[PDB]
Amino acid sequence: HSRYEHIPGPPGRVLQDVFLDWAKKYGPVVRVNVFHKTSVIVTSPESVKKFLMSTKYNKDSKMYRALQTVFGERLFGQGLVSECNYERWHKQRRVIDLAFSRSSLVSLMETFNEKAEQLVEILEAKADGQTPVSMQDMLTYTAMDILAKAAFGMETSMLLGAQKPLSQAVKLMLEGITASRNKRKQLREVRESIRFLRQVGRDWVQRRREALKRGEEVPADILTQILKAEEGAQDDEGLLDNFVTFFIAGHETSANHLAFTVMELSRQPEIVARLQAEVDEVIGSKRYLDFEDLGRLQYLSQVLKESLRLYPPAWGTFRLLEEETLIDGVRVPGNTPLLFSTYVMGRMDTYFEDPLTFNPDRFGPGAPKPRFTYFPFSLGHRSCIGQQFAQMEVKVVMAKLLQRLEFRLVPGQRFGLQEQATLKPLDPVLCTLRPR
Ligand code: HEM
Ligand SMILES: O=C(C1CCN(c2cncnc2-c2ccc(F)cc2)CC1)N1CC(F)C1
Repeated sequence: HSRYEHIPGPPGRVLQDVFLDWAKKYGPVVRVNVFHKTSVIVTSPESVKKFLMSTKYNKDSKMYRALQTVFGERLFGQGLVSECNYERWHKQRRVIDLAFSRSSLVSLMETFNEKAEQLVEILEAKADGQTPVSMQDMLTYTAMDILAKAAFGMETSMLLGAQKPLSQAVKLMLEGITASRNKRKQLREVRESIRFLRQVGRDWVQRRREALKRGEEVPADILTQILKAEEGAQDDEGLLDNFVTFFIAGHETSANHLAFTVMELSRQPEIVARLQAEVDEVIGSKRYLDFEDLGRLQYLSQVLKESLRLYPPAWGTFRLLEEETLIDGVRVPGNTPLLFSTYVMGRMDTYFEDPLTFNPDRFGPGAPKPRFTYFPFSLGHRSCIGQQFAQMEVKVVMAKLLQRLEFRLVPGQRFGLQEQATLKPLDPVLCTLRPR
């Protein structure tokens, strides 16, 4: 008699689609196997509210092992995403929060604008209606160049075709996370890629420390606060865990969200005409979007919320259930990982009418707000520290694309998903482009 046997469950697609099928068939508490562990997927809004909105429930560290270390190489270690002890998390969260204040983020608008403008100019030169362009690749290069400058004061210049070894290292590390949760050459390429990313942190931290000593210019950035959180530490391993955490987390989900949005909008010509009209009316001929302009792009804000409902790059989270608890009529044993999924809840007709329809008007003013059914940045104390940074950067990039260019998805390109650390388009989002 297995400890989970009594829980309801089974006797371009991802595992999350299988979980969706099972939540619909077996109800709000279902036993699954994920990251090699038995867990329970909990899909009632009452459960999302109870477990995400209380500091009583902490993240289940077992479900973060493949971010902490891959194939025996330390990756994110005990950085801000993967630290599951409340007190150790809270200390670093409150120091790093200062880099995400309103004043800190408004000062990044110049960087967001400059990299968005550079992308647009590169794309405008290819806008012949014939040359295929990977929007997944171009949006990833743009997100990387933004993050490296905004967070670290470094110029990666991926939009100029630079840092190819770094681009390969990130790709192989993301494949390593995926393989670890589900040979000789794979192990070697993944392990060397993780060590490369930590050595980039060593190199960049040494550059920052030399700049501070020589009395050169250093703007207050995320790296300032990562350093501050480690003041008086025994070694640099905590520093490098947060360096790699922010270097990867600060670009990959943003790129995924951009690529999903461009992909979906390629089959939504009326919505695109509305977004083009909105950018035309709000920013006009301006080459630079001001902070005050972002809040005026209200239809774009709704489109991006709807993109996250259907295509959340980070599908959810886990909490550790410490004691046996009744969850929606089901007895869940103590020491169980509870899986929460914004991907699954977003596709359930219980929670969203016509869930596969892309309808920005779900997020219109005076529309009833989703109540614990929608959480692409999670909820509660472990919600995304980067949520407003991401929302600002992606609005800037999308507004500049919409101002200047028309995109058509190359026929044959698919709308399917893949999972490698995060959810992202299976295909490269190959488009042809024309100037507006
Ligand atoms: C559209 C883009 C993004 C999405 C969808 C997203 C999503 C999420 C989600 C779902 C979580 C909770 C993860 C968990 O419970 O294990 C999270 C946490 C986090 N994200 Fe993001 N994120 C985005 C952008 C960013 C950016 C831009 C940064 C950094 C600049 C970032 C850094 C982090 C960190 C460090 C955490 C851990 C926060 C904590 O536990 O205190 N994210 N994000
Ligand atoms: O692994 C994950 C998530 C992966 C996405 N995370 C991010 C959050 N915000 C920005 N970026 C990321 C990022 C991107 C690339 C990456 F390799 C790791 C992290 C949050 C954690 N778990 C949640 C549990 F179910 C296990």
